[PDB]
Amino acid sequence: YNVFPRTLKWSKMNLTYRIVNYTPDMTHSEVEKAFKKAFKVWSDVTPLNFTRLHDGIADIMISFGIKEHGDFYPFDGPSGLLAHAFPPGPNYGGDAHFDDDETWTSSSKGYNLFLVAAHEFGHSLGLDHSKDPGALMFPIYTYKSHFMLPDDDVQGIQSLYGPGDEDP
Ligand SMILES: COc1cccc(CNC(=O)c2nc3sccc3c(=O)[nH]2)c1
Ligand SMILES: [Ca+2]
Ligand SMILES: [Ca+2]
Ligand code: NA
Ligand SMILES: [Zn+2]
Ligand SMILES: [Zn+2]
Repeated sequence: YNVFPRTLKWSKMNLTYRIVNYTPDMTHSEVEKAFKKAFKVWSDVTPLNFTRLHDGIADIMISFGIKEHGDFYPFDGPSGLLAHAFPPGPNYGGDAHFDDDETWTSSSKGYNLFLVAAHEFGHSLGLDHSKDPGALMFPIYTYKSHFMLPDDDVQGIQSLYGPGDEDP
């Protein structure tokens, strides 16, 4: 027999993602680099592996949309809600949606796509919000060079998946 696991988490270390569509605001290359870097934030401190799929069904389906886009969490035009992601599980579980009424960037202007993606993928992997105002998983977006994952987020993600190689 098997009872349900104690916490919501992926039951496998190999996860896939798919960039289903793209924002007008950035090049395909810029978007791909931002998401790759965002996944690496989490794979660096766990035993998780992320593989990109070009088509078909991936664990983490990524998309840009506006207003009603196929779930119970419609976006709201410019400002307000920015993005959301579902916790680990089947179907919409793990998926990450970005409001394409926001301005997405690879700079300090608008919303930095890498930074928001890194936060969203935290939710995709099973982290809820943190009370630490310096944490990646803090509820409110603020945005320097060279990103470093704060310790609160490292402890959180490692409570779910372990550290993987502690010196890779
Ligand atoms: C959609 O809600 C979101 C989206 C993204 C981030 C957040 C909250 N986290 C931050 O804003 C943040 N974390 C870190 S971790 C190292 C630097 C920084 C930084 O410059 N900002 C909330
Ligand atoms: Ca919005
Ligand atoms: Ca999914
Ligand atoms: Na946009
Ligand atoms: Zn959505
Ligand atoms: Zn959040």
